[PDB]
Amino acid sequence: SMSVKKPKRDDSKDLALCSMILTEMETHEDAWPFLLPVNLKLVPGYKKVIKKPMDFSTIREKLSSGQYPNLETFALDVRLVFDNCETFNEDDSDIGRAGHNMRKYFEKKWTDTFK
Repeated sequence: SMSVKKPKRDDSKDLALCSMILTEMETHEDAWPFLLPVNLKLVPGYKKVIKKPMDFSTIREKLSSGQYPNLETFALDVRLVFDNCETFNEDDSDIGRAGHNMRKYFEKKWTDTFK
């Protein structure tokens, strides 16, 4: 509360560390469904159904331009990518499996880097 604070966690490396995680997600062999925004002119149903599209290139631009206020807003966009994937793609599909695999890969890096 006012004039009452928990000890200050060092957040000075968070930007660099989120960048490194995102590089690792970008370079994973199963990243291909997520590298670029879904083409809303060419994929029937996507625009109406997926209210907030998100992809790795869009996260990269937001990160690079100071549009993430803190490491949690960064994780929310990464998770949005996988939540969108599950919304639109059957589990038993190449893209569906890619999304599950990448979400697991992300969550481990996240825990190991920050928790």
